[PDB]
Amino acid sequence: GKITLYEDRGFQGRHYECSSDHPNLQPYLSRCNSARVDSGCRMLYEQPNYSGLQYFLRRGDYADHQQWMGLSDSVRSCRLIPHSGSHRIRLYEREDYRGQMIEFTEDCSCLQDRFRFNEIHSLNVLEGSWVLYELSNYRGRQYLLMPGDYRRYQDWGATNARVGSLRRVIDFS
Repeated sequence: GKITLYEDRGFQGRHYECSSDHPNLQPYLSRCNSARVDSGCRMLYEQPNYSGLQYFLRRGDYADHQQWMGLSDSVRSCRLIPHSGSHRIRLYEREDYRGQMIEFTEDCSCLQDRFRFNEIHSLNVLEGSWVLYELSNYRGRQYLLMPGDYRRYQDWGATNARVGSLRRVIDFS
């Protein structure tokens, strides 16, 4: 579904509508302080080409960048996160799919209660899209994880391997 991004808060000012991924919004927004997500979850990125801080958005009207927990009004690229009927993800202790491992099909608010490691060094997203969080309780930096192979933590754009919680990307009905 469509997302409309607005330069000013409260859905005011210069705006830009897009139906899918966009690697560089710099030409259409110099800043972003509000957004309307019609349907279909989005990940917003502070920097072009899907880097910088990431923020997860389900459908809804966001009148201020703080409504998506944005630390700033920089939105320079965006992904449409594909809907999925099921979710499956394998997490490994070590790089390149080695060490202790654990597989999830549901959300988990404290990874360490279930898996005695503070870090995840590789993972395989078998079905669905997920959001991984630096800390437990869905706190800290956010990382979008779509289907695919992730042999080291850099492959999900993180600067370290800390992971404390994870959630399946599911839009409201």
